[PDB]
Amino acid sequence: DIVLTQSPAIMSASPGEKVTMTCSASSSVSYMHWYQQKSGTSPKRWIYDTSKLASGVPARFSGSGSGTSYSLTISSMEAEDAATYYCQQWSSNPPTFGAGTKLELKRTVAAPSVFIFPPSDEQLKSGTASVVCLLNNFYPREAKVQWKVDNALQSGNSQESVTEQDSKDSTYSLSSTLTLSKADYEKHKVYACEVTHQGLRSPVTKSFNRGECAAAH
Amino acid sequence: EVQLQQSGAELAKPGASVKMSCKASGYTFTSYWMHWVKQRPGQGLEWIGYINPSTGYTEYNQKFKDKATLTADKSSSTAYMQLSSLTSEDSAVYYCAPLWPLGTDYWGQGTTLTVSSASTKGPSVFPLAPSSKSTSGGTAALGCLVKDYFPEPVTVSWNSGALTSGVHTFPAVLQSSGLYSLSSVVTVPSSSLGTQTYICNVNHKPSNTKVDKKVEPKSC
Ligand SMILES: OC[C@H]1O[C@@H](O)[C@H](O)[C@@H](O)[C@@H]1O
Repeated sequence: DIVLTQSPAIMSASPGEKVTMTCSASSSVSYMHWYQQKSGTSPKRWIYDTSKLASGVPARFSGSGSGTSYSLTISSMEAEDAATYYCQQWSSNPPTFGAGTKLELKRTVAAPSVFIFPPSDEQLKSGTASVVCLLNNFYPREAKVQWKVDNALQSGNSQESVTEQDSKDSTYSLSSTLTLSKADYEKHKVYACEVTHQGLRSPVTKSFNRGECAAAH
Repeated sequence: EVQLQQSGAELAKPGASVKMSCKASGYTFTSYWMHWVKQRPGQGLEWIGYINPSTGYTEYNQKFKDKATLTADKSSSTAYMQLSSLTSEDSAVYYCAPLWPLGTDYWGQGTTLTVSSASTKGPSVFPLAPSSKSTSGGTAALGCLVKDYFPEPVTVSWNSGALTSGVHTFPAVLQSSGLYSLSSVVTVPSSSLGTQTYICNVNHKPSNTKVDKKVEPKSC
C-alpha cells in the first residue's frame, strides 16, 4: 500500500497568514485529493485532481504537487479554515488516506491558571482516590504536567483530557487526573502538580499535604 | 438536497455482529460507487471498500476482507455494511460516501459503533471543591468529576443551566476498566464562594441516572 505522510500533523496559523501543508507519498502518484473535516462533522471533498477546487470552496484554497510530493495552500488564513485536512490517493490499490493535518488558530501566548483538587470524602469512602489538576485557558497547547507524590514522579497512573480550541478566545483547557487506590493514597503526604508552559517564566506548582485539608480522616 | 442518512449509533459485545445502513437520496443511487471509511480518534481514515450498487460488485481492503460485508439494495436506495466477530478495535465512526465517480462531495453523518463487554452503569459524581488550592487572586475554580459510567454520553450543566460562563466540560476518556470518566469545571469570582451556591447537574441516561451535587467551599 502507498503510505501518505502529512506534515505537519498539527499546525497553527495567524489570521491573514499564508499556510502550506504537505502530503508525501511512499511511491509516485499522479493525482492527489483533499478532504476537510470540521470537528464533530463528516469529511467533505475539498480539492480533487491535485489542483481543482470542489464546489463552494473559497478561492484562497489551492493545491499542487506531483510525483511523491503534494501540498495544500491557503493564501490568507481565515478563522473558518480551522479544521483537519486529509489527503487521499487512488493511483494504487487500495486507496489510502493521510493521517491529516489539524489546522488551528494561532493566538498570543497565554499562561494557564493552575488549580489542584484533592479527592472528595465520598470517593475515599468508595476505596479510590482521584487527584485532579486543572490547566485553564492557555495557549499554545503544549504543556508539561508532572505529578509528584513525596517527590516521586508518577508514571502510568494519570490521564490527560484537553478541550477543543475555544471558539471565543482560542485557548485550551486541560485536566490531568491522578488515580490511586485509597490505600496507596494514605501512604504518602505531599501531592503536587507541576506545570511547565511557555507562558510561565518558571514552572508553577500546586500541591497539598494529605491532612491540611479537612476531611473525614 | 443530496442526502446520505446513516443508521443510529450501535452498541455491541465482543464477538457479536452488527449491520448498518446508508440511505441515499437526491441523486441516482446506481450511478455512484458507495465507499465506506473507518475513523477512530487518534487515528486517520481507513478505506474499507466500495460497492457498485448498479451491479453489486464489491472490492475490499485486504485488511477488512474477513471483517466487513458490503450490500446494496437498489429499490430502497440503501447501501449496507455488516461487521462480524467484533473486537474493541472495531469501535469507531463509520462513514458511507459516494467517492467515485466525482460529482457528489458529501458524506453520510456517520455511524458510531462501540463494542464493549461493560454493563450499563450510572456515574458517581464527586465534587472538585474550591479553596486556597483552587484560587489565584480573585478567581476560584470548582467542578464535578463524573466517574465510572457506561456508555457514552453524559450531560453536565451548572445551576440548572443558569451558569454557562467559564464552564469547561472535558471530553470523556475511556479508562482501562472499560468505563468512561470526565470532569466539568467552572471558574467563578472567589468572593462569591461562601455566599452563592454552585450545583452541577450530571446526567447519563442509558442508566437513567440524574444527580445534582452541591460543590462547596471546603477549608484547607
Ligand atoms: O466533485 C467535484 C466537482 O465535480 C463537478 O462535476 C461538480 O460540478 C462539482 O459540484 C463538484 O464539486
